[PDB]
Amino acid sequence: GRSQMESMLISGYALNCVVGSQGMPKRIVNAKIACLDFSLQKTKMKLGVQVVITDPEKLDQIRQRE
Amino acid sequence: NLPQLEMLKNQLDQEVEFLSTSIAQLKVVQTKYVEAKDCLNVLNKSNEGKELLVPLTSSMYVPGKLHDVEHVLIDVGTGYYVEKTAEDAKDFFKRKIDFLTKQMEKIQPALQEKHAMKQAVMEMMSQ
Amino acid sequence: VEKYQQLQKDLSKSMSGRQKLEAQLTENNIVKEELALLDGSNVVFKLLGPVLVKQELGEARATVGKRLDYITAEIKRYESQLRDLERQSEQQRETLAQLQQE
Amino acid sequence: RESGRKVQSGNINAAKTIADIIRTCLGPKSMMKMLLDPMGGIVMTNDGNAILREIQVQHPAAKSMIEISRTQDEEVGDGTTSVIILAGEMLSVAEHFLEQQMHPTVVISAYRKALDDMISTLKKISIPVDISDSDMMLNIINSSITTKAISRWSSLACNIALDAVKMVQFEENGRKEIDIKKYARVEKIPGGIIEDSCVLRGVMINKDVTHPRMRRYIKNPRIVLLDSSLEYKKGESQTDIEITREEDFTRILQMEEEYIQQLCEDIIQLKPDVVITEKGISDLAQHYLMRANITAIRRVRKTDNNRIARACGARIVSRPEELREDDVGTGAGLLEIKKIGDEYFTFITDCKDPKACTILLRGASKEILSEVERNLQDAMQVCRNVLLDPQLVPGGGASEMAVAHALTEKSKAMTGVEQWPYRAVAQALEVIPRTLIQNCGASTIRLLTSLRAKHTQENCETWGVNGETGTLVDMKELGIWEPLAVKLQTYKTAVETAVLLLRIDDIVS
Amino acid sequence: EVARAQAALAVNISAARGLQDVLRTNLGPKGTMKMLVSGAGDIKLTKDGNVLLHEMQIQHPTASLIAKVATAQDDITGDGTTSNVLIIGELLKQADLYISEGLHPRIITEGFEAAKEKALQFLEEVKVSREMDRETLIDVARTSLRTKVHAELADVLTEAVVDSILAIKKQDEPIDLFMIEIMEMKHKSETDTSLIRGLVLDHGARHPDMKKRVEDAYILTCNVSLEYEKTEVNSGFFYKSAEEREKLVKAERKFIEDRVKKIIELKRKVCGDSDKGFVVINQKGIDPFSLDALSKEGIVALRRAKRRNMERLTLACGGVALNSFDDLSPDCLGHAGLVYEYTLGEEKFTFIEKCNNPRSVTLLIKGPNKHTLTQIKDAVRDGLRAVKNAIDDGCVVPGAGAVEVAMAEALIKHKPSVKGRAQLGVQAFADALLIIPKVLAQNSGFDLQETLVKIQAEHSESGQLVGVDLNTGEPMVAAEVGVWDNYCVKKQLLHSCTVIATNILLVDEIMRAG
Repeated sequence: GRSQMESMLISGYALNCVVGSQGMPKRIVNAKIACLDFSLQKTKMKLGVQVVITDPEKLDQIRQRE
Repeated sequence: NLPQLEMLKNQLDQEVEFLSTSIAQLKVVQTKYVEAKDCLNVLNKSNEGKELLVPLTSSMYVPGKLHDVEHVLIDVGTGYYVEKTAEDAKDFFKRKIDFLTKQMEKIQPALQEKHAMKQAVMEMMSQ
Repeated sequence: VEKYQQLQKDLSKSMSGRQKLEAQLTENNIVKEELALLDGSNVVFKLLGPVLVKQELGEARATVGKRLDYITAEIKRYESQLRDLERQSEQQRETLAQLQQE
Repeated sequence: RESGRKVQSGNINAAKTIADIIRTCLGPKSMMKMLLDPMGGIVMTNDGNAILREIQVQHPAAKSMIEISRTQDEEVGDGTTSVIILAGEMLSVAEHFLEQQMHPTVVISAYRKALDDMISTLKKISIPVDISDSDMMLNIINSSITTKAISRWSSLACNIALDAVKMVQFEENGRKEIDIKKYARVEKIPGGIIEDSCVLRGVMINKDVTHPRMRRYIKNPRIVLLDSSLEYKKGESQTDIEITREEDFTRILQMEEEYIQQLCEDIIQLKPDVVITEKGISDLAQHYLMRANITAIRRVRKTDNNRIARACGARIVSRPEELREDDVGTGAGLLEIKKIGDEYFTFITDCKDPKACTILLRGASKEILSEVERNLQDAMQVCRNVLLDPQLVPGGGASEMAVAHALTEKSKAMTGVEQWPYRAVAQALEVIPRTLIQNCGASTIRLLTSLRAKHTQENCETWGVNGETGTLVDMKELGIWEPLAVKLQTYKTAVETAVLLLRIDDIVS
Repeated sequence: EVARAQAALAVNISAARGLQDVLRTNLGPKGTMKMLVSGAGDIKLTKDGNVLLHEMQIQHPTASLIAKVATAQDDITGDGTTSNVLIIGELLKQADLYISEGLHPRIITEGFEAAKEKALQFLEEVKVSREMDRETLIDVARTSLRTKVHAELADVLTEAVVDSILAIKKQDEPIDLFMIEIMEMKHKSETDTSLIRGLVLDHGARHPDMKKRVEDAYILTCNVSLEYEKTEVNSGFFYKSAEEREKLVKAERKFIEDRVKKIIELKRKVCGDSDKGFVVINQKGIDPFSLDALSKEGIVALRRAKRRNMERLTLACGGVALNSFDDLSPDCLGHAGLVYEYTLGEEKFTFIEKCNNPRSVTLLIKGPNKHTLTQIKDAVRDGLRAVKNAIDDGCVVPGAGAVEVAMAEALIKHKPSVKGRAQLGVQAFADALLIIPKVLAQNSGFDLQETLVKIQAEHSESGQLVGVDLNTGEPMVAAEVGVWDNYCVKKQLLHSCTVIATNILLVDEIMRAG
């Protein structure tokens, strides 16, 4: 990408990655890291918290707790 | 043609039956260990000393005054008599409950195999 | 003819109770477990033959080492009677059939 | 354990003995090889790929020869006959000399330097095309289907491919590949005429759909591609013992059915009337989509669903909770299962994916379609070669004798030892026009010299000999043309095995 | 192995030659029939171009290739196929010289093209629009018949040939699809051949005198039996278990008289009068008492009928095939204008003849039932194609290769190329034409030489199509002779001979594949 002379050693870690989005700061100076071997996704659960049925909001707010 | 089927239709019935009888008999003896666990429950529950009608001979029961509700048989070995605690019975029963459990289940596939197979022998006979 | 299944019967006969022993085999290893964990708490009788007898612990123990001799003895002997009868059964099958057909 | 000059000559003997009639096979004027069988089956074919498989291979180089022909046959499939032509030549012409003159490498090094010279010379004589003008392409595609020698049906296969290939034209690696063929998806339909065959947005799936697959006509409503993570959970969040028995049916289905509910209710939000279940498809899963009030579709190929990821143009998501139009089934979507002939055919239209139309092919029979079908498969290879390389280069001797003088002058300007490889390579070119003159029925060394005079002055710009008419010709005027790419590629491939077989001095076990 | 370049064609040229010699008379009444032992190991006689190929087990690839390609034309014509082998290798014998002189087989394959086209052009220019007169049909029929069999055998058979096609053109069918039914019949001599405008069943069932002479025939073709069985167990129901057999014993004999008296009803339903013989026709057997209960009422019931008849009978009578009997009107059971069960030898061959819209004309040949009677079973269906071709094309010319010369003349006389390159091919091309008419004469009689320089100068004199007298060996007007080349016939050999010669003329490497 760019040009060939522009090939450079970088001070840091090279990452082929998925850089985040959604209002992620695209740069954060001086940051501790969470390097996840994991995959967060969500833990599929219909009921973990707030079992109460009040609004149709709430029934899905039950499974919102994953 | 059908002569093969007619012999094949009649044969596959009995192995359903032979196996239908077997597993049906494998629940009862499995269930008595459940009940031998259960008979032990009311045993401890009443107390030592109660009159127990206990099987005596054909057409009789002998009443007897209970002692040591903790007394239980466990028959293992061939016929061998192992008298055990009220606790030891329940698990030894449950072993032989689980022991006949699989023994029940081994039959059903071979029970059902000779029916749908026989059922296939009914059609081409008539059809 | 008569000579066919005479042998296969006592074949099938000592076959199954032998296999009954295999259940009892586990039990005969478990009765070595059950009585050895009985210190004389519950009264140990041998059940050996129709007389049910006031027994002692070594009488309980030495018996089940001897009760395994059921699974030992009855199982083994039949593997003779299996083929002891089986071969003479197999032998007599083609002989008398070919005759009555011929 | 065989090696050395003998092999180095045997390599030629292996490689070269092939191309002999195979070069006569080149061009529409062609001399079919008769292949009798030890069985006695007789084969008249001008196509090496068939010829290659059927023949006893006398040498492992022939086994290697097959590879690069299969390579180009896999690479494009166009000019497969031509890849084994100049590979032997390089070897055939110089090899014995320059290894007697002692070197593998000086030729091996002179493979590349001759190579790019053509590529350099090509891009000059290869002149750009209008892909904006389908006919500026079509005429070559017409020149290509008359290379395939069906102008009857395949002239329509021209358009259908072309129109499709222009639509299946897209791709992005960040270097942005021009065409994408693995997007291009044809159909095979009895009934209708191939003139009525067309291309529509997205990937038409006839592949899993010859019958009902996703309802019939799902107009706006979505199809749901499932890469989840839908597997019905024996427990709630945990998997437990499988179901052998009634209790396992009761207890576990309690926990199972609510999870597919937890799943395919997240499906019902994206507005499918149909859900095609590639992953997580299981007795409960699709059973709940009819309970989710959406058609469910069972145990389907992801090849489609990836084609379908190019059809509605969506992605596919493994997200169990997040399942949407953008996640799966992008665009408004058009899911249409039409019976064309007797077979119900899902047409996924309203493509959200760049350009990207795929091919309706309906022939009155499968067979009447097939004649279109193969050349349309050929035209797409042709069209993309015009697309990958938008420089049309004149076919035959025009592109041939041109590079030779460069190479000679190159060799002469280099005036080393490698001159001889270029002198071999420049002369290695001349076979095909000679072969075309061999093929046409005229006297080549005349026409060769004549073609030299075409280069001595014109530089053989558009001037080769035209094997059909067997004359010095204006390939521009003739419209005889081809993309630089397949020209380059097939040639660039023909270089490679000559590099190989010259490198390889030891055949052992 | 490899037979390289010139060698590969040297194989091709040879394999054509010796077979062409066989067919120099396989053709014309002069044409000599050829027999086959090692083709099977059976005693086998045949005259025709392509069939003899297939009949033999032909190891040589050329012949092996040819049997397939001459088929497509032998599919159409059947004659000129016994001709076709000549021109092809002979053209090889032409061109191979030129490439032996040195030249490209390319330019000669090239060269043949424009010559083929002028021929195709000439084929138009030569083809004489002729009429559909049965006479005009006779001579086209018999010339193929004359080719394939004796002119006598051609003559005696020609009538029935040109007859059925009139009734199949009564259908306005441009070709011959039905009325193609041929019947070989037990006889001392193949001399006897009959034309049945309707059909012929071979059976009277098993019962004579059912009123088997039937003037008014309402045709029941019933693939179901009145014979299901007379015993306990049903026709398809078999039981080796005892209690299941006592079940079927009572109504098995009944379900017969079910279907029997359905007809007995159906008779009176159709007729009400024994006067009109009602024809029951069964693809399977029929019980004797079933026949008896039917025959006495005047019902003629036929059993063990043939599926093609069932097809034919359904179509020819406007008939019907039925899986039940019940009751139906006369017309619900299609009508044959005449039905007569005809005993020759033992077997009584039911003549069901002039069926209503007699869509299928059975052509019956009574003979020894040898391959001799099979030897005449071809020329007819062969000639059928020819008249069908003559039916196809109103344009038909003199035969005996009058076209060959007039082709070879004009096509060569002018240069269609005004080139060497094509004319070279053109030269070879129109030369292989004359092989047939000259060798026919040469086989008949006068040598290739005189007849040619006759017929050439004659055509040069004429422009009339003058062609060999195959019993003389010098030309006549084959329009007058009657030997007649259908443009449908004559055209396709130009296709084949060229198109086959194209790729086979171009081979160099040849090898065992696999």
